[PDB]
Amino acid sequence: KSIEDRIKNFFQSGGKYTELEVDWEERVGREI
Amino acid sequence: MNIKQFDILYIDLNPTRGREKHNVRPCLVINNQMSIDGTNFVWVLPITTRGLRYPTDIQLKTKKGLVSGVIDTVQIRALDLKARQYNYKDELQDNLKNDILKAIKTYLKPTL
Amino acid sequence: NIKQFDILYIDLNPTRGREKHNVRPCLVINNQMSIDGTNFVWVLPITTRGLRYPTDIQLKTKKGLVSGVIDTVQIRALDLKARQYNYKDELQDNLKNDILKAIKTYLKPT
Repeated sequence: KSIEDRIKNFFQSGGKYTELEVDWEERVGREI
Repeated sequence: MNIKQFDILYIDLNPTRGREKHNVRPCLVINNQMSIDGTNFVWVLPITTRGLRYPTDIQLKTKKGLVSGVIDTVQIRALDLKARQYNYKDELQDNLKNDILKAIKTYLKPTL
Repeated sequence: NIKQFDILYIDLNPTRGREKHNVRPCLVINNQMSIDGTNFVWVLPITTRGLRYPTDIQLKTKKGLVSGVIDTVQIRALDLKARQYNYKDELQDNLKNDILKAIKTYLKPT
């Protein structure tokens, strides 16, 4: 099965991604 | 407080911790409805108050004319809408929507 | 010297906190023109949590030097002129298309 089908089927069934933001909050240099 | 692809939001971009700074900045949402609803994250490009400088800059045009500036297509970011103050403000004009996505694909397209 | 699908250790908090304490593996996903023209990488996190979602991809690398789970839902653009980084490994060829197809699945209008 294709990964795009698997992702789409996951979300259409009601599957939820529930992670918090990963540990890259800070901005330096030209990041905005 | 519900969000769709190509909405312009003001979003708190500052770190969630050890911060006093809490101003919001305008951002264009570029991920699709399926992933917004499935994850509570938005993928955004920031809107910045300059003129066109860089070849990656796209001039912002909106449906209600409330936000102006340049879309910086380089600085993509996934943000958790449950973790940050955000506010719907405007929407991208329909005629720019394919240009945004084409610009994004340009940066992901692989090479031999 | 950095190319698409390289895995870099990047200092994700260079100015705050303990020295070289948040140095994490990241999968570069933007292409050569983008990296060289902007000096930003687009990265996905390589995490130590287990596989939980169909959006997750188990990392496989050419030298076996980095292990973990690629979370394709979170993406960020990092300025490598301002952050210390080190090339460590690179994605196996057979996973590259899956990575790009997952990303496209978040961008195509619903």
